[PDB]
Amino acid sequence: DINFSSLAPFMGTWSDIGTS
Amino acid sequence: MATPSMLPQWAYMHIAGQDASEYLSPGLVQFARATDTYFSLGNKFRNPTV
Amino acid sequence: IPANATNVPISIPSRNWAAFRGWSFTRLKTKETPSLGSGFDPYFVYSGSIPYLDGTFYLNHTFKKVSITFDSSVSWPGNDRLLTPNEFEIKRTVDGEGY
Amino acid sequence: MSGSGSFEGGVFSPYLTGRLPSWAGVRQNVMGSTVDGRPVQPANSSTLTYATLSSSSV
Repeated sequence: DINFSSLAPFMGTWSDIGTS
Repeated sequence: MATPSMLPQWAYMHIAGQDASEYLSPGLVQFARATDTYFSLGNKFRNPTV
Repeated sequence: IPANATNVPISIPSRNWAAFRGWSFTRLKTKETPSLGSGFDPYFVYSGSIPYLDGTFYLNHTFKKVSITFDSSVSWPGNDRLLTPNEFEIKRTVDGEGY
Repeated sequence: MSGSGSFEGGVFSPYLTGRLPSWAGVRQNVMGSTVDGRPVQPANSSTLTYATLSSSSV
């Protein structure tokens, strides 16, 4: 076997309300 | 199989536990989604798979 | 270990296994690396491809068997998983059972 | 170094023996040659080293 897994999480390429 | 007496070996973080997209603070989840096309942040977190 | 086939003893002590995954193995040849963290050694040899720091391997076909056990009386591929169950073979010279 | 000098073994050290796979296919004589159809017969263990990867005959 082998390991190491990682995971990532309308028009116009962005819009967000991501803050603390 | 998995039975009591296995707690001292356990304390596992990013080997087992909740997925990468749920560990994070909820605001950094949003930021990451919007910007992952010019600026990755997917490989900066390790996703446990059990 | 130097010169001739078969088995000689050990058993090894103490504690810790958990979150263990496979075993992977290949045969190398004592070549370029004298050891890491050193330089200009009399242990330094050759200059060709290093199969230890490159994904090259070429002696990965010189194996007859590779018994893996535990404890000293537990055989890990046990439960009759295989048709020769007490060892994994890799090549069989002279086959009469059609395995 | 050298091998002749001072210190010599004792009567000590238990060696514990492992699971150990079975081994068989025994046959020997001092006027024979381990002839099981051929004197050099490749297959694991005993006698003296092989170097041939002989496989099934017709």
